[PDB]
Amino acid sequence: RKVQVSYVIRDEVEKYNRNGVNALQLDPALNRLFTAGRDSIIRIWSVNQHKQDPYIASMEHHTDWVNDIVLCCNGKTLISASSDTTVKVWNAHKGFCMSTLRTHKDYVKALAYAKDKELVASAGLDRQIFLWDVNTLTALTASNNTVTTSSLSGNKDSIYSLAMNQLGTIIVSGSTEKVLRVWDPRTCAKLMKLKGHTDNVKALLLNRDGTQCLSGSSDGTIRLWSLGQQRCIATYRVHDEGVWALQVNDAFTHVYSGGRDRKIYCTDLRNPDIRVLICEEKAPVLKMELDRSADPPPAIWVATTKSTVNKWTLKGIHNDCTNPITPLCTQPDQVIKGGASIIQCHILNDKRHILTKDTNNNVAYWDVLKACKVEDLGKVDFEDEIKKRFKMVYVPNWFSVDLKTGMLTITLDESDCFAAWVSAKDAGFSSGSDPKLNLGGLLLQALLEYWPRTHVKGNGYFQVPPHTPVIFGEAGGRTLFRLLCRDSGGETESMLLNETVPQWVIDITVDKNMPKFNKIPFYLQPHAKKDRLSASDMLQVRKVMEHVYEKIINLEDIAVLAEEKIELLCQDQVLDPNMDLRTVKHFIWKSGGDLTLHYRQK
Amino acid sequence: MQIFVKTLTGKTITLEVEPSDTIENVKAKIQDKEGIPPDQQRLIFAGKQLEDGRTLSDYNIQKESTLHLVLRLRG
Amino acid sequence: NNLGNTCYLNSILQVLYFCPGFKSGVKHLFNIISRKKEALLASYELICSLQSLIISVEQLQASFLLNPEKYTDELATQPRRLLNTLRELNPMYEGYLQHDAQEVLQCILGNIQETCQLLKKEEVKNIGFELVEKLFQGQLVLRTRCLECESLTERREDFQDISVPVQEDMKTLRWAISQFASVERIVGEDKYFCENCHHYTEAERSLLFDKMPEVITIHLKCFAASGLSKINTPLLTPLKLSLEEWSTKPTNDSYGLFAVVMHSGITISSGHYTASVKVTDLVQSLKEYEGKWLLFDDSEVKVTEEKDFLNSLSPSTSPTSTPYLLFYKKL
Ligand SMILES: COc1ncnc(C2CC2)c1-c1ncc2cnn(Cc3ccc(-c4nc(C(F)(F)F)cn4C(C)C)cc3)c2n1
Ligand SMILES: *NC[C@H](*)CS(C)(=O)=O
Ligand SMILES: [Zn+2]
Repeated sequence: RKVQVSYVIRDEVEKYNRNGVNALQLDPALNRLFTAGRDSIIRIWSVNQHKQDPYIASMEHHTDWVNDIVLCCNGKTLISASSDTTVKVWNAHKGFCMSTLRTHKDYVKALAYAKDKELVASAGLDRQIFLWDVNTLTALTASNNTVTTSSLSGNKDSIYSLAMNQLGTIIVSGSTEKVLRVWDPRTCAKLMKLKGHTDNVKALLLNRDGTQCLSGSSDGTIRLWSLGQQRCIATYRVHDEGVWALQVNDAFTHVYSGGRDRKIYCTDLRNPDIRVLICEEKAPVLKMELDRSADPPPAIWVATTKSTVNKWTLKGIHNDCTNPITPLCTQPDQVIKGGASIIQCHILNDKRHILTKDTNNNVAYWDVLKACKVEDLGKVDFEDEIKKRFKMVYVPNWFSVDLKTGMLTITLDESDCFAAWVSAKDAGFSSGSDPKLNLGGLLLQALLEYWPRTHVKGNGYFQVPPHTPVIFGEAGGRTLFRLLCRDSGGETESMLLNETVPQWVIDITVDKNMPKFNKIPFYLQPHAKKDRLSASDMLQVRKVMEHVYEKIINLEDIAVLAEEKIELLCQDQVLDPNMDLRTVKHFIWKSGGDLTLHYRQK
Repeated sequence: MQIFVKTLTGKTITLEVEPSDTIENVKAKIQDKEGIPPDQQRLIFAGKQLEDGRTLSDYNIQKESTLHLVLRLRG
Repeated sequence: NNLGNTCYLNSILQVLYFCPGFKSGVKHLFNIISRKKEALLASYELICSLQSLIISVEQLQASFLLNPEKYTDELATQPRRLLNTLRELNPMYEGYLQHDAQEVLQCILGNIQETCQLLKKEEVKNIGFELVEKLFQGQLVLRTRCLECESLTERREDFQDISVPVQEDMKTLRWAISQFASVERIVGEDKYFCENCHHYTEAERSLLFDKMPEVITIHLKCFAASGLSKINTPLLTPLKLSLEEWSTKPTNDSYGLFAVVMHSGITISSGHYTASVKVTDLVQSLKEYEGKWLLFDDSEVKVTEEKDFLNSLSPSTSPTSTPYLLFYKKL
């Protein structure tokens, strides 16, 4: 549809999670935790106690939230599903993306795995379920090889959960349709339509034989299903609010449940009156992953809406109460540190700087045009710091800011990217002239200055950081291409830029032609010879003073006589000689219609 | 700011707008989504019809406010 | 009378004449404006114009009841003077054009409400001012539930009318109120931006009634984009409406249909408006019309039975005059 250019202001190494964690996996052979964050980054962590720093690597090729991750082929391969509509294949040992599947139309929320078939399913908000053979998904690129699509059809509403049997014989979908759907993935056939949930279903589990499903809904219920009888066989009410995370032991007898109420229970499925409270978490539980290194699970990893991931020890799960209120463990055994998310952004009147407030209550100052932090202001008041940095200037808006990833993302569209003309002096650049600059143009030329097609190199005024990711997406969250600013010189990146860069970027960046000037009309009337005028939006009031002094009073330096002889009024306010007509029309002109100016003699 | 508009079939759509947006710009964004010309459109908020030539701030339209889209039935 | 293009105003004036308290509230406001004028504006001409219309109507009703051999020219009964006051308040009513009856109802009720607020501010500078606010004004609760974080958000917004769909993208009026008020999932291009998630997510959205007026007006969307098309098929209209399903609190209040405004025409650009009204309450023959229905043509009043009126309204027969405004009254 319409391609937008975006980029992310970040450090070269985002070592800590910058937002909540949606998905967890373990590699028990490597003692290695994977954390798929809302910051669009999948991190690899060591879980050995002797390691002081758990960080191992960062896997960064998404452009929105990573909703689910699956570890496959003995921990060699990772599959990632994102709100960028992509499913990605990675090398888990090395940490790089080696394929991207674009067959979805909306956010991909759930993955499923069948260990004994190497079969992965992907589902999303587009009501589609795709089945993939993982040995087939291990192809380098579409040019080396491209693959077909197996689809399960029959879902009537958005899919928030998949579950697949370990033997790849049953797949189950949970959706806002409130009914679980069951297929055989081998034949793509329907089997069942389980009914009894009253809201969305975000957690699904199956046992190894596919005979029993365990499901957790946002209605606060856990239902055990008998897939041999097409019915619910038990219901458990142990959460005050929606159940979002489930885990089960290998015997399929104990269920670890967590959700919006910030509690984790272990319920016996055979005797659901005996439950234990493991812990009381600080934020809603998004995902849990059991430690499976022993017969009774010795630990549980808990991902939340907060940037920290905790390990809770399960030792001492046997007391006697049916609903004990004393948690077994009141401190985590292991804590993966998180960073701070940006939660407010405020674009200043120059349309070049942002003030941001984070979760830690720290205010930061950013330059969009250079894509960098200027200073960290500490824990200053945000609305007072906005007031201190008020400037009497108007620049048309020319970018959007998104905080989805907990870090600044700046977006440019054809509609408004080019609407910001500014003097070199006003933009803090100089040479011995005052040339007129377009901010969206200079930024597009800096963002892809490493493209061989753009050399004659860069805008000649500023460079963005070489690590700055550049994204070409569509309005709606569908990403077409992502690269780093420095990677545009490679053969594959240069071909994907020839196939992806929109013409509205090519005209300014490659053809090096310059955007339309905006002009505002105004009336120049004597303050108590009339004509309607048009001039550049940026024309200083000093050149309107000159025009009046030379066209109405044509009877030493001429510009000094012009400024000291004529005054300009608008809404009975005397205009600043240096104000641009934009800033006059935006602040000093509260009346409706075309801008009117009045004049008199000193 | 995001606002909802209830269309002719009762279906809700979302518009992204600014408090300084005029009613004519909101009717242009409703033309871009629902394909109805602005001269045939009629917006109602809080039981008052929105008049062309005013801004969304004049009506107290916030984030998550609902507009009802209707047409003239000439008689 | 008609006197050219005014059938849209006539239908609204006829339904407002039989509204529970409208005729007494307009008399209270007109007596205040008359006491203002004796002690010493364009908005006050609307209330003077309405009082003069209402007095003309009681003089016709009396004259028909006791002296049929009078008012042979129908006394020249004129909305045209009220229409001139609405030109001074709103430029759209200029010439002999055609207009929406709901847009005229909004203009009259808004200008009466502005007059009520002006008289209230004048009196406070040195109880019956809430005429429109008691009769036609209600309050909704618009809940939004983000499916990612399960946070509720409420907005509390006023309503004068309930605008409902007539067809999907036969039906009953309960289905149209369910499409207006019941839980809608916003998904795909129209995702909710959730300030707790900092993200575009699916959301459930529900509208519930919190304060109900004495008169519920349903504005039927008898029109769809195919270049615009009038939907000629009605939906089934109940005589009794209960709104407990979409209510914030349970209430054993029932609402009863007492007026309809119909539009006869195959296009949205032209047609004839008609009103029909139940006579519940206001010389022996006056009480005999109770329970029946009055149908207003351009200058004819036809008395019709409730059964025959509802048979003619039902989609089982070709209606030829599509319902457009339904008025339900508190019992
Ligand atoms: C601009 O016109 C209007 N503006 C506001 N309101 C009204 C009408 C008052 C709604 C009109 C309006 N339009 C058209 C006409 C035509 N003739 N007349 C006078 C008239 C009105 C009511 C009756 C009448 N009343 C009753 C009973 F219900 F009380 F029993 C029985 N009958 C009948 C069945 C004998 C008798 C005569 C009209 N008046
Ligand atoms: N649409 C105006 C009413 C029709 S008429 C014939 O009464 O003017
Ligand atoms: Zn949310």
